[PDB]
Amino acid sequence: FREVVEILDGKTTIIEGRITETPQESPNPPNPTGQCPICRWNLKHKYNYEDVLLLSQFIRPHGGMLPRRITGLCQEEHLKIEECVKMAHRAGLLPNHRPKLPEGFVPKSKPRLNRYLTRWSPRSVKPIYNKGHRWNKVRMPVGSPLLKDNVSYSGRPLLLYH
Amino acid sequence: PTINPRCLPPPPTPPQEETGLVRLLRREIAAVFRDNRMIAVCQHVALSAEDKLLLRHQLRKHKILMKIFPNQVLKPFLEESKYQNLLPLFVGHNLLLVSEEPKVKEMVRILKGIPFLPLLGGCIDDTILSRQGFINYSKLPSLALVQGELVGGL
Amino acid sequence: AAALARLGLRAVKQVRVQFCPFEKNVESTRTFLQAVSSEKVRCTNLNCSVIADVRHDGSEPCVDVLFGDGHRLIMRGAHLTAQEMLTAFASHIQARG
Amino acid sequence: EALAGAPLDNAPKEYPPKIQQLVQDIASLTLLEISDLNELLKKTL
Amino acid sequence: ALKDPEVCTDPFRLTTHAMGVNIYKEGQDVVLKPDSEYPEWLFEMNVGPPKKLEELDPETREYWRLLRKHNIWRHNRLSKNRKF
Amino acid sequence: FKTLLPVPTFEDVAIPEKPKLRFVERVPLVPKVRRERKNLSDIRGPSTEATEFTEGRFAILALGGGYLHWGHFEMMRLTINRSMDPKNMFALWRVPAPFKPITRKGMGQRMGGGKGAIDHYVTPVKAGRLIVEMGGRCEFKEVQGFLDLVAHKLPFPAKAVSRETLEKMRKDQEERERNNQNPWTFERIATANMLGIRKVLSPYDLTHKGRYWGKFYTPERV
Amino acid sequence: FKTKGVLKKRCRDCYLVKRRGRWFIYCKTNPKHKQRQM
Amino acid sequence: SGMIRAIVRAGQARPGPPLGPILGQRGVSINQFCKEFNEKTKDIKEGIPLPTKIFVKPDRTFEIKIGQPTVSYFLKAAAGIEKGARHTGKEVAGLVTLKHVYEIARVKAQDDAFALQDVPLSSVVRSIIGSARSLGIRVVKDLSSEELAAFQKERALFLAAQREADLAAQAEAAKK
RNA sequence: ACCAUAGUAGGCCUAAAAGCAGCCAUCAAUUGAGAAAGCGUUAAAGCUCAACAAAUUCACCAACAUAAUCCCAAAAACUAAU
Ligand code: FES
Ligand SMILES: [K+]
Ligand SMILES: [K+]
Ligand SMILES: [Mg+2]
Ligand SMILES: [Mg+2]
Ligand SMILES: [Mg+2]
Ligand SMILES: [Mg+2]
Ligand SMILES: [Zn+2]
Repeated sequence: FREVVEILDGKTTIIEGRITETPQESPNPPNPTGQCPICRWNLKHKYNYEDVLLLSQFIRPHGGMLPRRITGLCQEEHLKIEECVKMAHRAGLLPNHRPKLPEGFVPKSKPRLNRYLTRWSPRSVKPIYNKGHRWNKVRMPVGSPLLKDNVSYSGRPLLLYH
Repeated sequence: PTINPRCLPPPPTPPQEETGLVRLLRREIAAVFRDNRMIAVCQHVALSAEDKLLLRHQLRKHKILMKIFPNQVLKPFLEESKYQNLLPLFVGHNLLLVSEEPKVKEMVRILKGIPFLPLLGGCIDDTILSRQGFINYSKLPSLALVQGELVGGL
Repeated sequence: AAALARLGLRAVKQVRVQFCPFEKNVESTRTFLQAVSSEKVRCTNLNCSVIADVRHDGSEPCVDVLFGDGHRLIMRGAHLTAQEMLTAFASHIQARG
Repeated sequence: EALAGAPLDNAPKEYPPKIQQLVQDIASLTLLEISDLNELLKKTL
Repeated sequence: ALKDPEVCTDPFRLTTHAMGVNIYKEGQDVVLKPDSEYPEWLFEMNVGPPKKLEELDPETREYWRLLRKHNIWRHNRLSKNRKF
Repeated sequence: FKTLLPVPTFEDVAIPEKPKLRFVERVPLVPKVRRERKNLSDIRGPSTEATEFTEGRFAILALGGGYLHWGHFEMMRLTINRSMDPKNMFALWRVPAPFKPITRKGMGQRMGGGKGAIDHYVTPVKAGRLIVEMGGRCEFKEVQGFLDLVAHKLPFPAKAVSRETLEKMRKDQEERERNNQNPWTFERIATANMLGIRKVLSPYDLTHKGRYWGKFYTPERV
Repeated sequence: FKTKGVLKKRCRDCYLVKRRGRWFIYCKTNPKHKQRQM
Repeated sequence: SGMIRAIVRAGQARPGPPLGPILGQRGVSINQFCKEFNEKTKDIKEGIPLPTKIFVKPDRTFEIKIGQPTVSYFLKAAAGIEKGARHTGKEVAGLVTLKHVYEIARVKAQDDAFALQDVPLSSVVRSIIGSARSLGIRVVKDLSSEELAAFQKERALFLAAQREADLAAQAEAAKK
């Protein structure tokens, strides 16, 4: 990992990059012939928004997500990982991956409302004033359709719209 | 399918066929590296069209020509050739100077007339030089003068 | 290069580029040199001298700039990328002008 | 084959070995052969 | 009001002298030299129609020079539906 | 540096005289004085006439069924004529002039009395029938641009198709039918009269194989 | 703005952006190109 | 402040169009051009087109550099025709030998466009031939007086047919 | 991203038609760039896109307003289901 240091020393600005030692991949994966990292460790269709230990390796220190080129994930899995990270942040997990702003933490606001499996964003959904009868019912989405391929031990399909 | 084909190892690599245009550049690079004694590399810089044409005319006065080759057909060629040590100079944008009966006294003067046209290096008579080596080679006398002074020292 | 032209390079006094073309971590410095030496950037102040210093065993790819206010921006670009170097150069222009 | 490493002027200390062996070969000749060597060089150059 | 100067109409002089070449008032018509003295490369150019795509050779820049020109023609026609 | 791919060459295509679309009359020369029943079987089901190319290489494929009258013919003719090059493009009608009369009884009158008077004329079109066929010495990309505008304004849903594209969507309607992993298909259940389903299905559903319902054609049903 | 059904770029400087659950065509050179999906 | 591409007859700068509205728009009077350009060339006949480059300076001053005449006038004079063919390819306007094209090459080889690039002699002659492709004049390997004479008579008959046809065409348009 | 130079206001046409009413041809310098794909000008000028080089995650297509007394079971994405 490389970091940029900018120093001001008497009307002289010096900018230099320093290399920090980076943790490497574990030595023995169960499926050495895999292509993308997710299916190389037999993690295909076996992770969810709860798996913080997996989603904390494809995100930036300030909550952003690394590009697909660097990680090497396939497009199908990259979107699923992207969806899970968005759901993880809204669920309240990953508390150390928020940016630091000393001026803004002091003015507290209304207490946070606990939530999980939020498909959309809190500021972009409008109340369902006219719900409707059973033959034309506006169903509140829960979870994402990208995670409907996960393994179901119970065997019943996941109820995405309820 | 039981396993998605994306996760499976890739199929055998199809053999790409080199077309006529690629093969045309291969022999031109071979030709320009064979019959020419001086090969000077340079960092190509986006200049004015009038100024770029003016540079061509000025280099024409001393029989010096310049050509541009893409790295797609030049880096693989130089890697297999005896000039593999010029590869670090052919990573980014580049410009190639070609001359017969090498003489860099009139070439460096043009280069120093424009302060933003770097002279990276090059190979002169199968000998790789840096910019300082080019400068020392420029101040060096000709074959007749040096050999004429050789008998004086012996 | 297009970014620098829009931002008014007229407030820059002198720019020099010292790099070793035979090294491996000088690709970023080469790209920075070509962007600041483009024709569009040149046609903003006909007094600014761009110097392309070339060495072999210097082993320190560096860029030094002097602004009109009188500040000395020197960044040794060996691990920095071309975008990082140009963006820092662009940022200082607006603040110092 | 391969070309040379292009030594710089920062630490220029290694001269070509071909020159060194030529110096030894020249120095390994008598003064009579010096005149022969000089006359041939003068005739050619 | 502005027109080109009157040109020669004598077939004998036109076939032996190029009137348009001499543009100086003080100059004179340049007499035709024998065709043997003329360089042989001026009797080798394609006087007739330009070479097609097949008359060229893949191992020659002329084929790629013409194929490059054709690509621009193909791209120009496909761009007729620009809304910008 | 990129790859100089070869360009298609169109030198064997001959442009016929009057390449623009022929004018179509509002009413046939000899009017039909006898009013006939409004057959609706002329829309239902797949088309059997004009399902293959004859001269051109591009055409408008009719996915659904519907009626074309003189208004739609004007829209198709005017749009194509002012948008193509007469030197390089030639177009051909694939449907006849409006011939089937349509009856409209007077405004605001009690039911009864009899069939009204003939109002206008229409052209029945089934599913899978080419409407306008165009050919020339140009590629399909530019022809597709101004054909989707015409196809969008047709009553039935339609697409702009070529010789290669039409075969690809017909060669994929068979691969999707050969590799179906569902043991039960509409063809098997309907023909064999399983579950006594013939009481619900129509006699035409034996031939339609469940892909046609009224005038609507769903291509994704196997 | 102009509430429309399908969004199309009238000039090459129009850039799509999804805000508040809808796609907006925002233009810098020509403000008249601003469109809003309904 | 800019560059102006203008074709002016040798020493015939008129105080009007197309020189007036163009050169005067930048802020340069025509009387200045009536002395500079007219005295710039005095051994060149008037009526021969001359493409000139005018560099207008921010202080409203100007600089003039004169180049070789256009290819169109050279080949029309070489073929002895007063104008180019109306329909290139369908008809041949003039016939010239390879000497006319080759001799023109040396005249245009000193033009600032070609001389700066130091193009070979083969470069210029191909451009003239390429220009003749659109000019309507066909290059001929070699011809004599009578072969050229036969073309002149045939061209005159076709020209006369078109000359009178145009007169009828204008009358038809006006009356209708 | 980056980047734009030759014959040449091509012929004809028009009051003026300079790649850019129309007609006709569509050759040609340069390793590289269409007698022009779009914008613009009275006409020019100018901007942009194809071609140089540089460089290489992926990118066909899929957007559609509202009714009148008060919304309308409550609620729920996995402990094993022919
Ligand atoms: S390639 Fe197998 S899951 Fe990504
Ligand atoms: K429709
Ligand atoms: K025109
Ligand atoms: Mg060409
Ligand atoms: Mg481009
Ligand atoms: Mg409304
Ligand atoms: Mg209730
Ligand atoms: Zn816009």
